[PDB]
Amino acid sequence: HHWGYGKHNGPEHWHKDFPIAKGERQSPVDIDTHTAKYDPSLKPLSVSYDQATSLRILNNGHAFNVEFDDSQDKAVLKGGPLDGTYRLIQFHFHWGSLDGQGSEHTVDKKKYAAELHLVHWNTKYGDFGKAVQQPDGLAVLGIFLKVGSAKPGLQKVVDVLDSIKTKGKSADFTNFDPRGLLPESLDYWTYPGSLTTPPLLECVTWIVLKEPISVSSEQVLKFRKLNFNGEGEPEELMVDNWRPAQPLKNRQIKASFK
Ligand SMILES: [Zn+2]
Repeated sequence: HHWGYGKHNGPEHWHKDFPIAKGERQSPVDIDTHTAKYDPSLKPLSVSYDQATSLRILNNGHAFNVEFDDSQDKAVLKGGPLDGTYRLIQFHFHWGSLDGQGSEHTVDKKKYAAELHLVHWNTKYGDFGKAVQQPDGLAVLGIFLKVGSAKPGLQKVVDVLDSIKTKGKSADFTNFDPRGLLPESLDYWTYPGSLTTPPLLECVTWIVLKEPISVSSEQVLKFRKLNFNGEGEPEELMVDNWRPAQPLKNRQIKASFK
């Protein structure tokens, strides 16, 4: 029926409704650190999030998205392997039922507790919907989360989850600064891939940061209290909303560092 992460509608079933699931540039992938090519021609990333305007947080049934005003160049990503300016539209996480799983990308087969995705679209395309139909339409920054010390800048997000517990619920979420979610270093790996949920379009330049951020056990616990279902429906905890690694096929992962 409709896709999700259960036994009956999980990733292994997606290809029946979205044949691109078995495409040549699907994500996530395992990053083999010893086969990644250092590319000295890659520039440092440029993250300009000082004018970011968050608007709302929403439970869409598969994750929770924090949405930003993208009507102007207020929070942009440029540099790195990118040509042009990419505007931040939303961020969301992928997480597990246990601390040993949850990320979508893996590093030398190592899984992290969760993975943050900052989604950006190429302004040359005018809007998000046009951007996803182009091979260079989106840029996603992926940040791994490990359990350890609490991340102060994540607490405002954690605290509002009770108010969007079920699918379709939303809450005003203004003045949130996404700079509190970045690691200290911007060293990254990059490869051409796709969205990791249906429609799985192959329109993403992935930028995966090498350095994970730490979150406390209590913070990740609060993620696991959300629901996949809508209000008044049988409760299904929102956990394990990650797609397993896909074949690299004809692709090369490049590193910005050595
Ligand atoms: Zn994602």
